[PDB]
Amino acid sequence: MKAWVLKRLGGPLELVDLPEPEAEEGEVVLRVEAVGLNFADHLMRLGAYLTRLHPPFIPGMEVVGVVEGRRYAALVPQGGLAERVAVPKGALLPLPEGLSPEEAAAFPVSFLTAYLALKRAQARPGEKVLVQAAAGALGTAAVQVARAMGLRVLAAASRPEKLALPLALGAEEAATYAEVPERAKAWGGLDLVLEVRGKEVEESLGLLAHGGRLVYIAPIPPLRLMRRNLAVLGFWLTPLLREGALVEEALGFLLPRLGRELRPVVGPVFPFAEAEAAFRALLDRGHTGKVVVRL
Repeated sequence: MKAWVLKRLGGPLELVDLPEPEAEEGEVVLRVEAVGLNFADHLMRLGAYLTRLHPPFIPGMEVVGVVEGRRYAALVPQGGLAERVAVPKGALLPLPEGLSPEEAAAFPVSFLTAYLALKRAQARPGEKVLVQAAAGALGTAAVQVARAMGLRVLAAASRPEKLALPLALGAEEAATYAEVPERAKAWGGLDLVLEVRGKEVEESLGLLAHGGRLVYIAPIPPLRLMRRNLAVLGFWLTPLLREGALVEEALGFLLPRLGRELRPVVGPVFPFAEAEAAFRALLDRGHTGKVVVRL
């Protein structure tokens, strides 16, 4: 089969022929239709991610494909950018009839991240939440999920031209980063902040109201947190996938809404042949939505 392999960290990808995947006991081989790319994939190629994969390896962790006539979505540790991938039956995610392969590929990581992040910060109906990079994959997903949870959303992005989408998705207000401080004050401070910028985190903390919580998805002075009983929660999706209880709960909330009130935003779609281009699109702040590779 054809597949993209990264032989060296920081190196280029290579289109190669590889042996067909062999499904071990409990696994199925799904023929890939689409692959959703994540910034995490970019960091893994540089060896700068929480998980350190040793080359050579096939990039791609968010896959959508067919198994015996039925389409499923799945999170794999690697092997995405290939014609076929072996996947544990238990990781298979059933999709609603009619969901396109592209929209399905933009769902797993973003929506699970948004929901589990808010769920962990104990977001309650009516609470005020700031969503950054609100026109991106995670952002658009965050706005929709927060809305479904009954939260009041303040979306922020870098350029005015990126604000229409988040506003359309349900945000109460959308603002450029420069104006967030004044909006937070106008809102009486925020209850939650989904931090993806990571730079001046101390500034994000200043936007929080008493009891506020920042989810970290430039050190933090432990004293600014006391005055207002603030909390900073570090977040990393991968380890959470191993917790059946959490997952089941999240899927019990997300799945019945997939294709209905929750509609993953597909961004640039690249053909299999343009894998390198798709990876660069992950770096183009200008793109909106999820970067997807279609086979």
